[PDB]
Amino acid sequence: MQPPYIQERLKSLNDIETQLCSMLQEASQVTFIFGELKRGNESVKPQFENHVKQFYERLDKSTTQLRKEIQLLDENVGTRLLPINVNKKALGQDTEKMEEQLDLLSAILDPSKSK
Amino acid sequence: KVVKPSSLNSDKIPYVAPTKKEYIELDILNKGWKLQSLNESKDLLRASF
Repeated sequence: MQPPYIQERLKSLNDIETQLCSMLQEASQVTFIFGELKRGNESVKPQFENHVKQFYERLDKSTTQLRKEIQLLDENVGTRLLPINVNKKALGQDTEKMEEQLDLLSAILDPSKSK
Repeated sequence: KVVKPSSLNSDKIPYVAPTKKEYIELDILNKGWKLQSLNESKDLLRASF
């Protein structure tokens, strides 16, 4: 599985597009409410301020968090996930495919474990 | 081919005397058309969203 850092980076990105979807939905409801506000029933007038404020605050902080994600693309070059060289796997495929084969021989060698 | 073109020549006609009668009706009729455009605007935006 992928190392820790990438998992929360993808979680944050997923939160970003879910917030964008919520912003689009709230745009839909505010467009809906403005229609009847123009039709001239004043009951839903208080809800308009709340919808506008929530729409703007959803638009702002989403873009703000996407700013942090692009800073993290620039800043994580060779960083947090530090290098490692303990045999490199493109070569070391020869080594796991050594080990497991001998393991099979052991299973073949002992007739009491073949059950 | 239809005709040698000299068709449109400048001419003068006076402006009709204004009154309350047609501008207030026209501007409230235009309010009416733009309230319809707002309605169609909201409906199209809702469908798109």
